[PDB]
Amino acid sequence: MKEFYLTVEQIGDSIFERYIDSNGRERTREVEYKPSLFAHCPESQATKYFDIYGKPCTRKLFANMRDASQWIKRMEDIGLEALGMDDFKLAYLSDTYNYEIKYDHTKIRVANFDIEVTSPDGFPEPSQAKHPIDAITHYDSIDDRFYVFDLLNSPYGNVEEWSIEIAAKLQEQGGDEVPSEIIDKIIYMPFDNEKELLMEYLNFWQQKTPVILTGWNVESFAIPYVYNRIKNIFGESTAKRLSPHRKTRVKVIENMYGSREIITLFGISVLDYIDLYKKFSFTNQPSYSLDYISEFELNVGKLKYDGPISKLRESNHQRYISYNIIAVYRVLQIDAKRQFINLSLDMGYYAKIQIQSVFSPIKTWDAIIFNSLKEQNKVIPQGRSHPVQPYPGAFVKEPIPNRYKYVMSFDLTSAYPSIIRQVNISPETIAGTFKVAPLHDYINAVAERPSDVYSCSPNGMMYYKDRDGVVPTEITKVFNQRKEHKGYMLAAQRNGEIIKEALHNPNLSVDEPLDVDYRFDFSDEIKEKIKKLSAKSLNEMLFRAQRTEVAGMTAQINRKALINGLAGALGNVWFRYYDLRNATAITTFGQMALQWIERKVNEYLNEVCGTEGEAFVLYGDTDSIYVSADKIIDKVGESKFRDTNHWVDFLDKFARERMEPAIDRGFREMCEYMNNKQHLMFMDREAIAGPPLGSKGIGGFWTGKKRYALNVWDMEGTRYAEPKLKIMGLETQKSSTPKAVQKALKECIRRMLQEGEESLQEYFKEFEKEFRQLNYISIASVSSANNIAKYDVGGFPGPKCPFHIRGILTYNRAIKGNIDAPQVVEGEKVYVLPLREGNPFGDKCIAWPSGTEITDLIKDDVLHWMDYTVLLEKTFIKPLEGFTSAAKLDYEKKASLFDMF
DNA sequence: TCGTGTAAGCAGTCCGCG
DNA sequence: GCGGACTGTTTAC
Ligand SMILES: [Ca+2]
Ligand SMILES: [Ca+2]
Ligand SMILES: [Ca+2]
Ligand SMILES: [Ca+2]
Ligand SMILES: [Ca+2]
Repeated sequence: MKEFYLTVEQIGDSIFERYIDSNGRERTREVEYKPSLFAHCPESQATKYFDIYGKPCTRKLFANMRDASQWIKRMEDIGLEALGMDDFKLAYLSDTYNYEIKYDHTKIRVANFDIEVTSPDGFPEPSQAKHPIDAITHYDSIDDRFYVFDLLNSPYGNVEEWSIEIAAKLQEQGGDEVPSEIIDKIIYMPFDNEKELLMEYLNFWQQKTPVILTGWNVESFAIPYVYNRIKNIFGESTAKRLSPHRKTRVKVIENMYGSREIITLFGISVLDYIDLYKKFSFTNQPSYSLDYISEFELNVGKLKYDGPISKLRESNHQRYISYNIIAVYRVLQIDAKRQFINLSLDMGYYAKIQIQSVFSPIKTWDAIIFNSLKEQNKVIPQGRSHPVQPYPGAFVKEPIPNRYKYVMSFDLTSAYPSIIRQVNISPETIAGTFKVAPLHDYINAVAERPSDVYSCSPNGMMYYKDRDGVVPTEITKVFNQRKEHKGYMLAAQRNGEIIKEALHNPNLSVDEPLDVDYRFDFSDEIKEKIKKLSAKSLNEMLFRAQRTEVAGMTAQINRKALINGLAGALGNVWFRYYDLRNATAITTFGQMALQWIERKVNEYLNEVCGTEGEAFVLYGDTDSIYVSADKIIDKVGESKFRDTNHWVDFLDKFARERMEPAIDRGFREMCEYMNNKQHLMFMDREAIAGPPLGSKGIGGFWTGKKRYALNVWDMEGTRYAEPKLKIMGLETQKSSTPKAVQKALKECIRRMLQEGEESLQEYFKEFEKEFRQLNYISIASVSSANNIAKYDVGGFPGPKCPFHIRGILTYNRAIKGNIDAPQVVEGEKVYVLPLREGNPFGDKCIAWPSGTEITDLIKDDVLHWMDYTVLLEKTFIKPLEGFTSAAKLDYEKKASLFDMF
């Protein structure tokens, strides 16, 4: 095999590198890497090294890495640019793995771990680590074993060994229901005392040193607790054995208000799954507890126990230990599904960065562009300081709030990355400027043509056309990767809908699921077999199709996120290629593109409908248009359609064979007008939306910008078995809206769009009648809670105190002098409920940590003083009034003359 | 919430508006 | 009672 790195570190003048050698063995080595940096030099001087603008450079080879750094300082002191990769370990990887890395994940040690720590006096601070570590479960990816380190004796209780036989049994037999598929992979080690546990743990760690280290809040809790606990018992030298190079650094994480500390372990790549999840999942959740995310991702029941976690070990050590092991498995099950670890290795190895740098698109792209330029003996510029400056972004059209019956939407494929490619936007492709006219002149094609030589953006920038810049070139490579995976994602989704259809007529038989690749559209032979399967088989196949789809989604969307990130990075001062001329060239060209194409689509449709000045494009945002298709449908007449799917076929055909050609001609002209390098504005039909044929549903509605709902039948060529609501901005989509409210609002919207006003009124009336019975958590609002100290004035609210913060302050007074009451955590989410007049808590709201039950001390009182009227009015009726007025519709029946009978 | 960007919605506070 | 100015927050792209 080809060799590939695992981890890399600079330590003084040495690179420390852990790698897989040519026989597949893990190795470590210390290299006294002599880095090279660069300086401009005269034209008379012969060299093969040039900067990105074509000016000659001399390479300067240093005796060692500190010399290179001292040189950089001195070049600033002199006031001259010091060129080249100043992150020396990235240059080391480029020199050492000067080819496309083919990695083999089965050789990479991925460690999932979780610890337990019993604490009577509140939350155990990782920086103090004053309490014993009484459980560690550490799963190893190479051994495929869960190693359990169980403390039997501590100051807080002596306990018996955990029993794997009881762990395996059903909850209903008084067992812990530890999944049978992992029971045999458990290797359990009890310990007389903590020192022995820890020492054995460190010995194990040295034998099985993690390359990738993950878990749930391992970076903010587990890793620092273990490091500081060991440090306090045995001293620093011993705690540092968690690093395979014996180097660790207390690293302080800063934000706008406050800071915390983490322990950087040199030669380990820490990928905390909570952060993997926040970056790669594209969800915004009301809670990030493991039980909550587990429930959401896997539909696994919350892990149940009695009494506080501070008493669980002494009351039920059996369950204590089992739940520690299930906690580790849950993360592994989430990864099996989401595949973020797999995604992280792909991007990190593609870029030639430390794997943990996948969290920084700046670092990721700095490494990709560096490696790309180095292949041509080109030398990257020095990073400079820049002051943060605001700059303009996308155009969003003001919609006329209304119902809209038949809608077809279109939007640009990978808009900003395509803009970059089409225009050739790159630091080294800037050719100059031209005198700009107001944007509306370009939009309406009355402005003078910017250039007959260079490719232009309407912000005034001109770019070369003789060659692709490094940014277009590298963004294209990742875009193509993205497109591939999205194809798989969409095929699995289409395959998904075939199985749902078949499930309308499951066969009474015993059989098995077909072994197939869900990333490719099912052949006819597969379609035939499917129609003969049992519901059990079809269902297992569906689950599998959706897993394939999720796998595809992770691969495609985060590649999109990365390429969109590069466009964004051009506007971040820390980016080596920061330049508001290029960031703004992107955004401004997008504004033109959308408004230009709005004009063309309107012109085109007015022509086919024999009209003038009529607006068919009702809305658009950044790179999308929404076309009212009422008149197209009416031109054939609603009577002429067999069923819903028949008019959906007709619009699909119309979009494909009429609209997209018109759109493409419109953009081809724009390309030529802007003299761009290449036509890459591809506006594919997104959604086909409308009411069920012959129903009283309104099909869709807008309330305003970034707020609308569509009843969709076809999405990017996926024909649904059942219609599906696309909803954006509305309260059903926000993590702040109570869970039960999201659900009820969504059903109101479904009835509105599919069934009509009357259906809506029937549901409204019932929801108002019964909502008081809803579980308090299900009807609580949710908010992030920042700056709790700034508004805290003697435990009471200061001036301008946000509502949710008021709730927290109410909570804190209600639980004061209580060591085991859950504390609200600064910067994390809280549930919020309004309180009726004259309640015990002496205020109008109360808030507690989200994803949890409110402590039993005050629960009964909160339930009793809960203000259901205020709650209903703010979270449900207000939004619904918004939806309904916009749609010109009544949620309560108005009086008529028939009332007289 | 350490980690690419801007546009824009909404809830709430404070307070004007004769 | 509703809006503008402002803070805090949370999406849509
Ligand atoms: Ca735990
Ligand atoms: Ca798009
Ligand atoms: Ca069948
Ligand atoms: Ca879009
Ligand atoms: Ca598309």
